[PDB]
Parts: sequence; structure tokens; C-alpha cells
Amino acid sequence: GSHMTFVALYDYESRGETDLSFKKGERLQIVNNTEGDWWLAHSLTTGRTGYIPSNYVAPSD
Ligand code: NI
Repeated sequence: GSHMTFVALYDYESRGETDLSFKKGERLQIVNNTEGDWWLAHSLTTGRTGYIPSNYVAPSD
């Protein structure tokens, strides 16, 4: 619900009111990773929240 950390593979610029912008390499906490194309996430560095495209991220190890 926040204990899964993913890393951005590519930069992403938000296009609407609900999606989260991020940079390649940024770490994102995933609230739920079972939801398909859009995952709800937040950055611990910027604090910002929003939906991210699930094809833009991989697990952060
Ligand atoms: Ni969690």
C-alpha cells in the first residue's frame, strides 16, 4: 500500500489532473500494483501523489 518501491525507467510528464510526473531513475512507492495500466503512487522525495503508467516502472532493488 506503500511498501513496494519501483523505479522509473523513463521520464513521464503528466497530462491530466490525476497523473504523477516523474523523472527517469526516481523511486516511487506503489499503493497498489494489481490495477493494470494505471498505478497509484507517491514519491518519498517530492511527496507528490498520483497515478503512473505501470509500463514506465520496474522494481527498485
Ligand atoms: Ni505498500
